[PDB]
Amino acid sequence: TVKVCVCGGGNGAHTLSGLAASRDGVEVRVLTLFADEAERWTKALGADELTVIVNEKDGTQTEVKSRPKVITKDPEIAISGADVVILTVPAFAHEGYFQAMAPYVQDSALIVGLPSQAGFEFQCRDILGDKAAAVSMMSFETLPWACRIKEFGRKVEVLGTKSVLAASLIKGTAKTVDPLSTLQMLHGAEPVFRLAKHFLEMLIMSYSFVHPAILFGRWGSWDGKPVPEAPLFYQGIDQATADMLTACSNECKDVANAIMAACPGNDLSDVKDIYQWYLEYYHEDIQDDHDLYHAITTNKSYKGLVHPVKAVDGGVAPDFGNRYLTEDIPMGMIVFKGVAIAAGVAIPSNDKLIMWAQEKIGKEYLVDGALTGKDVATTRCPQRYGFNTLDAILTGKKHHHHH
Ligand SMILES: NC(=O)c1ccc[n+]([C@@H]2O[C@H](COP(=O)([O-])OP(=O)(O)OC[C@H]3O[C@@H](n4cnc5c(N)ncnc54)[C@H](O)[C@@H]3O)[C@@H](O)[C@H]2O)c1
Repeated sequence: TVKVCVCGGGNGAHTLSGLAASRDGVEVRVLTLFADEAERWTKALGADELTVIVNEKDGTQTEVKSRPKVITKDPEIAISGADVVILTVPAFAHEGYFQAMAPYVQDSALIVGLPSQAGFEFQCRDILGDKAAAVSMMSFETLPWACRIKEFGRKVEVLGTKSVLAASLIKGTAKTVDPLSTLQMLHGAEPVFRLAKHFLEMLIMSYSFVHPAILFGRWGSWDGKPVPEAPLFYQGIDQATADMLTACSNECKDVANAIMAACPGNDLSDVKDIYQWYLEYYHEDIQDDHDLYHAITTNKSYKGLVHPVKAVDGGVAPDFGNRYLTEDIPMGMIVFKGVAIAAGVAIPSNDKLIMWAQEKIGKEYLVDGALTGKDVATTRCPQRYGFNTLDAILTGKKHHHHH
């Protein structure tokens, strides 16, 4: 019997729990720490089965029904004896789960982020301590499905599923269950999983600069006058915004080349141009592909998507404060900046977007080119935990002097 613990209670947690518990020879436990969310789930389900509805390529639908072993808020019941532990939640909630699992997790456990976002490995090392050198750490690029809850604790719907997906791995001293084949078994036929070359490859290929750049391109020098309706979002960019994206992508390459030269034996060669990425994955949907401006604006998958807005005098105005900036900056752009400082590489285009975005949400992280901001302790940069060198970033070990 393979024992699995799922952490969370949203769209992603509903889908994963239902599919995994339907497999022969698997036992599933659910843990959530958001007030009394676990008691609410148990009461709504009762004696019935959980249902997952899957939309197929034909136009037909398939139903899956199962029942988990236990749903609780107690970490002693959920974590003890588990072979795999998987986190599927927004990034600001990760700190709480690492603290709760610490006294109960076994040496041979496999810890997975689905999705991890940026700074996942640094945080795990700080909280678990010496134990972090025994276990293994696995990080995925994004969520496997597009999904939404229909009825709390009872029903969830899958709108689509990716064809392929990739993940990185750091191995410890203890022997675990095989990472690639075990994860494939839980999900089914699709998506087909593969392994990436390095964990720092996965970190920077996040392209954290994308959404902040699109918002800056349209509202950067706004005078304060309203518009008739909500304008297009990806398909509404200008040539100047396209040149901004190219410059930020070039800076990602400069950082990767500097690490390989200073620390031989670390393979970061699969880090690529953003223009190369678009043509490899979106080829069937693009009408005209001769440059980056035409590749984005003529993409069929971006049809009809608009900016977030709100009602004002004589029209509409941009609505800030959702999650485009509150997650992508402290859990993304700021982490990349910390790595660049340690390598000694300047990044002027990335710096400009950071200073503008932090002011719009009322926070402070970067001051005069240094990480000394008022809210610096709420980020995931390596310097926050005391990892100040490239050797410390790679291994997790700190240097000591001798008299
Ligand atoms: N759902 C999708 O179609 C989709 C697609 C691609 C990527 N993603 C990404 O995957 C991640 C997870 O997606 P999701 O839709 O499952 O998230 P979600 O919004 O549905 O998750 C909500 C859950 O998070 C926890 N939570 C929320 N606020 C909390 C707080 N104040 N304190 C403590 N816990 C709190 C609760 O347990 C809650 O049930 C997100 O980062 C999202 O951007 C989602």
